[PDB]
Amino acid sequence: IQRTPKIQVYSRHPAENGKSNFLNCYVSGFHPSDIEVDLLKNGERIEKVEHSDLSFSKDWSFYLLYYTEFTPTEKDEYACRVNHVTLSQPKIVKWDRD
Amino acid sequence: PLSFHVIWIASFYNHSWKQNLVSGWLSDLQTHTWDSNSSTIVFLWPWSRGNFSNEEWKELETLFRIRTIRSFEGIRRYAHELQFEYPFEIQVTGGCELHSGKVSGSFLQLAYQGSDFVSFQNNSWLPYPVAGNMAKHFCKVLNQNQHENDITHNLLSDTCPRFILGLLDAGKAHLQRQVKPEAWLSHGPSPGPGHLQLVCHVSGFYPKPVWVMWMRGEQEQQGTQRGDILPSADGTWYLRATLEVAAGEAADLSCRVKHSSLEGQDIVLYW
Ligand SMILES: *[C@@H]1O[C@H](CO[C@@H]2O[C@@H](C)[C@@H](O)[C@@H](O)[C@@H]2O)[C@@H](O[C@@H]2O[C@H](CO)[C@@H](O)[C@H](O)[C@H]2NC(C)=O)[C@H](O)[C@H]1NC(C)=O
Repeated sequence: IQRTPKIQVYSRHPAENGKSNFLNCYVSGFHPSDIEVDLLKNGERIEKVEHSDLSFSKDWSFYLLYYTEFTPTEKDEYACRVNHVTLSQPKIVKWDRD
Repeated sequence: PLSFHVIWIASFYNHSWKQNLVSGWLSDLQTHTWDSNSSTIVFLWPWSRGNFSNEEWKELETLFRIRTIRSFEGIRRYAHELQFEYPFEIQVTGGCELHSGKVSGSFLQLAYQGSDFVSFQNNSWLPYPVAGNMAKHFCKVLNQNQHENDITHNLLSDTCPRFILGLLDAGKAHLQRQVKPEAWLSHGPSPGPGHLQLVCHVSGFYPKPVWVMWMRGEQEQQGTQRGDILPSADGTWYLRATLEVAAGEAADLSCRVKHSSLEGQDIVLYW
């Protein structure tokens, strides 16, 4: 089987412009395990983002957590871009506080 | 439900290319890694040793050294005959569990390309019905070495039950701790003209069991839909609970939260 990824973005604390916080990107339910994950600030990559060790669920599908420090601003755009063999092109998921 | 298990992930990208990774888990929480560069076990928490001595951990290290290479090297050479085709992945999980504070059973299951392939039960390797003839051949091969099967059976039968009681009591003060959530409200996506979506975020809680509901006074709103419980990098958990309402009828709504950390005082936010 091949399974396509599920992508969820969320912040650790409520947004308060100008205050440090943590942006997360949970990627789950995919197979095979070969995958590329990025977090973008204004559509450009973010260096030094960390992630959990690769693991799988009881139905054999894989999941990862990706996260990084960030300071949200009135006008800054944050997202999560994922590529996987199941996808005809890379998929982007924007973080919206509302 | 709580269990402990070891997993193994092996991938055969190319003829020139391959990766393998071994690690231990106590449900969601990682506790062990295998470090090939130096060929040793890595304890992620001070209580990852449980009630086991250096002597025994030493013997457990000899074992993983030998098995991960042998197993890895031998799936590559048996591939052509088993008709495994590039690229392909192999997955294994094994360990055991407790129901109400007593040991319940052990397991050891193996998967090919994301699907059940073979399992180890009552001292023997067994084929999975829908996998077909390639899974039979694989068991034929794996049962030849009776010696190595008795070793596999003594890990599942004896070493693993002793380990999990030792791990759990040693990790007492980390696993039984209590951490209070925070909460906040926001607009979600509009379901259509004249209507809104109310979202209520709960985050930072531990342990995992939580209760969250939209309310009108004492009356619970049964349109409340809660999402997945999602992980956060520090070990605590996150959840959203949503409600769709006609916009004329959004006044006097509140979100209420109950959790074991709060000691009776529920969190309550007003829209
Ligand atoms: C590691 O611990 C196990 C489990 O023992 C129980 O849980 C412990 C945390 C502690 O609370 C003990 O007092 C409990 O007995 C030990 O295995 C048990 O040994 C007792 C005798 O002391 C025996 O009656 C049980 O059957 C054993 N349970 C088994 C074998 O599953 C074990 O001896 C400890 N040390 C090591 C290295 O294994």
